[PDB]
Amino acid sequence: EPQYEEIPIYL
Amino acid sequence: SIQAEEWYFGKLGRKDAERQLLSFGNPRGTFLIRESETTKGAYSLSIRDWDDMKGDHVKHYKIRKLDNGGYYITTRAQFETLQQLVQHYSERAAGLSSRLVVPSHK
Repeated sequence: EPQYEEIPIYL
Repeated sequence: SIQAEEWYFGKLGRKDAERQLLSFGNPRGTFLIRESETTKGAYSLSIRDWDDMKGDHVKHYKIRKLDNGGYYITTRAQFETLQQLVQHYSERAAGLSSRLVVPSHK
């Protein structure tokens, strides 16, 4: 994913 | 002076965070912190994750503080301050790539 990584990502 | 310089350096960016991390002599698990230069001035949690099959590296967890609550690298876990969250992240990954700067790096 772009930008800083994020724990959440699914819908 | 939240902690001292284990998981937080001060007002650093991602260029140095990856540098000092791979240029300080600390082993992986070094979740450094620093002010994000992306916004007016948020925070951040860089992390050293070298490996025995690619070389050293450094990821980062943009830290943001909600005025409605406190701090949070991910909206799934916020806290009241950087020392309080480095406290929870120390005994737990908090949900990110893992905990924060290792306490017994030695």
